[PDB]
Amino acid sequence: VNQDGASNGLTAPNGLSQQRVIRRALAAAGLAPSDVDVVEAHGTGTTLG
Amino acid sequence: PLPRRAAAKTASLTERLAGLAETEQAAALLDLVRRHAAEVLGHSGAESVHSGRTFKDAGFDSLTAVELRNRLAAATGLTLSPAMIFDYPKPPALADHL
Amino acid sequence: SAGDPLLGTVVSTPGSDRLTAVAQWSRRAQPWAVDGLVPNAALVEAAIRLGDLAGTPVVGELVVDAPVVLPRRGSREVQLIVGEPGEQRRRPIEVFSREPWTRHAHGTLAPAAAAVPEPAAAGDATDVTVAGLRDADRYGIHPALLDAAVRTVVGDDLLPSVWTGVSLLASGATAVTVTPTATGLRLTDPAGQPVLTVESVRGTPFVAEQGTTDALFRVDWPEIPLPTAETADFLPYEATSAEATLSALQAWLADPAETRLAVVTGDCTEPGAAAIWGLVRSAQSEHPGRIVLADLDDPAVLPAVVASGEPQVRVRNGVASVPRLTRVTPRQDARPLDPEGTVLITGGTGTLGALTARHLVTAHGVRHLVLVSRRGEAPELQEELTALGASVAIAACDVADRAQLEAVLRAIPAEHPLTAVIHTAGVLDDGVVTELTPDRLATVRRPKVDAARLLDELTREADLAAFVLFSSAAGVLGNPGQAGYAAANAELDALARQRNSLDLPAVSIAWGYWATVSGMTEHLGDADLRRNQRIGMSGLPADEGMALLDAAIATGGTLVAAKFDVAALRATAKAGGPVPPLLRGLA
Amino acid sequence: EADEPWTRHAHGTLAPAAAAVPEPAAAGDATDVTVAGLRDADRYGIHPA
Amino acid sequence: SAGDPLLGTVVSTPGSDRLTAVAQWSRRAQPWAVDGLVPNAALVEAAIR
Repeated sequence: VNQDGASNGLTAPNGLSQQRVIRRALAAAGLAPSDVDVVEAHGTGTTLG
Repeated sequence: PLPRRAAAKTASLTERLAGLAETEQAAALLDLVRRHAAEVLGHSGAESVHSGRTFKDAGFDSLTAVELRNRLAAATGLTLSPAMIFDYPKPPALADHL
Repeated sequence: SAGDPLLGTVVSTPGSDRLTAVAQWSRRAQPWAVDGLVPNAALVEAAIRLGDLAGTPVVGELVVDAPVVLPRRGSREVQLIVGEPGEQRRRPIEVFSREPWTRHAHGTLAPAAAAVPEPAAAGDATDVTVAGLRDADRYGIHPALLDAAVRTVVGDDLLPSVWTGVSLLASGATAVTVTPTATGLRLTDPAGQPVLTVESVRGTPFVAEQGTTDALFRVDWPEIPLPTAETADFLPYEATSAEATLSALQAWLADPAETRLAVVTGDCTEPGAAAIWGLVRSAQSEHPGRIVLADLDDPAVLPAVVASGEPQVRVRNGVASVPRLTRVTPRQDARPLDPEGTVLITGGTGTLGALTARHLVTAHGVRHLVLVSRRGEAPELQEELTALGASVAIAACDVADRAQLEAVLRAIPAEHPLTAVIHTAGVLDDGVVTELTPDRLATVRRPKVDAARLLDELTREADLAAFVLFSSAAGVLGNPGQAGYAAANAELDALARQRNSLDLPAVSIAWGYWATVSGMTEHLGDADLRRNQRIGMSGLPADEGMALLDAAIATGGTLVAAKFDVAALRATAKAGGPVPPLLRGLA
Repeated sequence: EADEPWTRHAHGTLAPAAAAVPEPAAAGDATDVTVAGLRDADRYGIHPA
Repeated sequence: SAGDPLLGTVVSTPGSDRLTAVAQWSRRAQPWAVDGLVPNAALVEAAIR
């Protein structure tokens, strides 16, 4: 779990935060990106997100 | 029945364009955008908003962005994009672009 | 709530075109009403707003009798009334606000004119803006803008109270340009287009409105059912005089029997029966639920009256009535006090006498006063009244003494005839029923009742504009420890009633306890204050007291001028609290 | 309703509180009437239903 | 404040004793009233009110 913090706006997301949180979760699980084969994205449908 | 006509807060676009002489430098545009920004945020006056900072420091969002663009385009009569706030971070940049 | 804030709720009379706009105006709701003083521009704007709904936007004529002062706590009810369309489709317009209805403005309303003439400019156009002019959209013209714009011609000191030919062309203005005309003015938008036009506006100096006289109450006798009762817990006795009634009450208070006493007297309006009723009322105030007052033509209904539950009952022809205090609308058409006349004041050397003299001189312009009392020495008050333009003669006289009162009255010059006698003389000798004696009763009664009798009999042939008897509420509402004072006040009211029945002026005020700030309630105990707050009584300031005195002089008869907390007593009634029998009509 | 012409539905005269209320002879049996689901009857002197 | 549902608000005519009780009656506010129809008992109760 992490907070994006600074961005374009208050609710704007930053890809760097998602990268960092994904890496942190994978390191905690002690696995590799090739190990997983399916991921459920947020899929909000926003033209920005 | 139709309601009574709305009393204009200031002069119309034609009267301004008469006052916005091309001889006059980037000053009328500056003060009008300052007034628009002050009224957008509910500032006490156009003097409170300062051109030294950017709109991001003033606390502007896409909500205020599109409506300020509307209130500026209608005042000036010219069609505008919804995103000069990021293209032009400074009020002088807005004035020179306009 | 979608109605206009100054319009509130709009009601149309079925079968008629009359329109009533009811609004609640408070300083919280109307910040622009400085101190609560509503600018006349707000009234003009509200009239225009309602006339828009009536189809007549052009104010044909508006005259503001007086502005509106919003209360510090609570909101004033404001009603604007639109009458039927007359000639030229003009409709009568009236404004009221409230206490008795107070008219503030009136005039006529006209439809839109086909031609909008442009009068010549009689002055320099100036830009008018208002800082803090919020929600200007909710008004066609914001009142705080219109008043500022019109002050440029009428003047800040002058309240603009006259408006003619008011026409509106724009809405939601924030800044204006004012071009005055010969009579009216023109307000235009910063864009230059016309916004509002006034054919003519005229201002008047501000006049401080008098204190509202809504504390005047009269003793009314509503009918009540008489229960079908034959035997009841009562002790019958025929009370003949005040002294006999007090002696019987003392005997019963020494009697350990827990049996109620039914005081049977004559007609309560009789001065002796009035004193009896006052003494019994004071004893009941001391001992509630144990004594009953009866004024019965036929005493056979006496147990029924005892079964009625009301301590004070008058029965005639089998129908019973009870005393209550009911507010009376103050009168307008009062005979003016003659400046060339002379006003005699009894007990003028006291605080209340000096206050009454000062009020008369300041308001009614009484240039000649005769202030008489036991002491009759007041160089300070004499100088105060003379510096106000009043020729004052101060006398050491016993108002209840025939020779001295006659000498005082004859001391008045013939060229300044007597026109008003205010009987403020009164000696306060407080005492409970168990301790009072007839000697103390006479000592209390002589400076008030005998003095009033002497004054009215001596001034029977005099052309008197007013004859004031300074009674007190203790004789009507009842007051423990003031039985003699209560009897004196009740007999004073009875004397005023008899004098009025004798085709002569007589006004008696049974005032409640005054305000502590006035400095004339120092002898009131804490128990008195607690009982007053329990029954809803509140202090009376000097200004409102004298205003109520003037209103009662206008009205005449017997009135009770006392301030009561309305909502508190209504809630007490709703809570089943201790509403006094006299206040049962109130609550 | 809204701005329709006003329609009169009832008319009469209101009298002050009477002193004595005669009790007429009973012209029928005493009937006990209760309304199920009665709500907020206190705010009425008597519930309309 | 929501007063008596059959009363609503009360207006006193200045310079007169005439009174007018104005209210808004809706089936939601008066569920006991059948199918919009108002029994005359409600009218009597409002008159007493």
